[PDB]
Amino acid sequence: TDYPFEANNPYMYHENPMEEGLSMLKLANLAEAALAFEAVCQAAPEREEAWRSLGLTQAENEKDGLAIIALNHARMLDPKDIAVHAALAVSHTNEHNANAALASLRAWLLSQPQYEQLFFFAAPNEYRECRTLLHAALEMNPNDAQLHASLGVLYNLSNNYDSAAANLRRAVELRPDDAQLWNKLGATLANGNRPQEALDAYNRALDINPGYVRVMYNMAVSYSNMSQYDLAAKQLVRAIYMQVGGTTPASREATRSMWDFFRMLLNVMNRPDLVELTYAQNVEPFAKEFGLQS
Amino acid sequence: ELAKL
Repeated sequence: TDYPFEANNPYMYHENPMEEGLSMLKLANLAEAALAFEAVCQAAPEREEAWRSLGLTQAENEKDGLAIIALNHARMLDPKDIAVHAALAVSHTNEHNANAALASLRAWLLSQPQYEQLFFFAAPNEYRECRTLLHAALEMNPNDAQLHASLGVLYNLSNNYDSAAANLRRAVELRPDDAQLWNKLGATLANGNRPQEALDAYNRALDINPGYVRVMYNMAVSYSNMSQYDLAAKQLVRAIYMQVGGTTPASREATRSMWDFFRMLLNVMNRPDLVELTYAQNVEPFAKEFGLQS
Repeated sequence: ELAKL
């Protein structure tokens, strides 16, 4: 009752929405896969992996709010699920909840048998501790790609983007097919004012996962920072289209906020005619207008 | 604007 389950869910009827959810993560994609996991969580609230998959899917679908709600259930149900802790650190970092982000990185580390034995204004000591534990882990294991991913998240939180991107760069050399890691390197680069480099990263991330809505929004953000509004427009049509798939009564607000960002770009680029048509909420005419479809 | 990890 703390998670705003989607009312219009055909997956509630199904027999095996979890296996289906897991198929859709690769083959239909995130919005639909999330619905499937939503159905499993309603039915068997105690399935940690139902909550976990939902949370990671939601974050990938540009909804850290719901991700967090979801991952906190998984974290209560299995506190040694390191994937939930890593994801918690990412969503909180994105939502600027510093204390939680740092507690999720700590937990992520110390929940591993491998590493369990082990100034930043908002949380100087929480950060001191994290940086120390994580750097100690890195001399135990210099080539743990996920250790580098975590230093990357740590250093994002403290706006040390140079050091973050370095670690995330070592991370993608170890795991060059990890879309998650490419996005992280991408966001690090965008946020550190290296937007052309960011797009390179984001483009690797989309080649691995063409339904990765967070990456499409990120790309739009960077193209907008560089005032290339046509390119930005194109990525937000893809974003809006992909993030819905189905039909969505929290969710309205994610969709509308994205429509609003795109609409504002249409205003900025002098297309009053296209600005008005956003209110209708139909993406396809924009897909055609921005070279995406016939 | 701010990018999301």
